[PDB]
Amino acid sequence: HRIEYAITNAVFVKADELSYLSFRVSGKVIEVYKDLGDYVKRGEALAKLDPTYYELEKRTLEKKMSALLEKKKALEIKIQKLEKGLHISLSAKKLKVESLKKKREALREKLLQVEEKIKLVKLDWERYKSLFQKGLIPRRKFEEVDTNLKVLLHEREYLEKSIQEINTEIKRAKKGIENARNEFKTIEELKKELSSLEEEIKSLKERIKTAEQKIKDTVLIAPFDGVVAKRFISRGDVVRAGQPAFALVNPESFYVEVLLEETKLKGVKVGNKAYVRLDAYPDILFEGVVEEISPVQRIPVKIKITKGDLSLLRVGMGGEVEIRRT
Ligand SMILES: [Mg+2]
Repeated sequence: HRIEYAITNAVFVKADELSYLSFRVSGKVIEVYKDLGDYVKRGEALAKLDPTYYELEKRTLEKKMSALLEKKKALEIKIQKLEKGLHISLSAKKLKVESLKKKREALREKLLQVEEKIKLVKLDWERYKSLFQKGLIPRRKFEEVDTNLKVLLHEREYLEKSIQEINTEIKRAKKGIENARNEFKTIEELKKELSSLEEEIKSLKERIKTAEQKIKDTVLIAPFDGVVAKRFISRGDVVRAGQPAFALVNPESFYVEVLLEETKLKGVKVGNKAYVRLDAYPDILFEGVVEEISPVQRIPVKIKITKGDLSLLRVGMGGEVEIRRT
């Protein structure tokens, strides 16, 4: 027909790089949104699994979650009720030490004044004694001093027994303070449990987060723009994680493969123009160059596409092809 053009009807649309899609979890397919031949946009849902199980699993965890928030606050009350069972309780024993210590400092000063007087009257006593021995004073004057000294002396150790008695009671109130140091130590023992509870919560929020992933993974969405080259699954099939559900072809992957009789290969060569008419698309002329030639006896020639709507091609399409001789 034309010696400028090798013409052939042995043409196959093929795909170099396709990708297999899978669910990241296992389950029962319940819906198929896309089929063999569909063009799909990155993000589209292709198919969906029954999620009830993964949703139960999540909510089984949300039960146990609120059952650990009904303990966290249960003994956040308990530990803040023992924390005020010692604050108003210690501030009271503190004032009855700051009240005994002032009541004591009142005595220790009246005791000092009395000890002042006793110092003087002791001297008078010594003197008046010596003067009575020598006949230089009446006895009336010396015993007068003597019984004054007796008064001061037993109004003294009245003050000082009234001191060692207000000092043992103080020491007792001060031991009672040490008991509350064992109180807060048992509170901190109760507190080594609160942080081990919100540590069981920290890891539960994580198990939840992971369950919500499994639930989200029940919808198979498309990782890139492409056309569905194969569909391996049907409604009601049980699939496994990572098991192929579709094959997706990157439209840039498409090429035409031509099986050329060796005879009509005369002037054909890598780089040469080529022209493809697929039966599926009468009103479109795909266009390309000869990418490579492999070493009734036909030779496979690979054609790279350079003009025409790639999103329209399907693996397996036939038609007619003209290659330019040189
Ligand atoms: Mg034809």
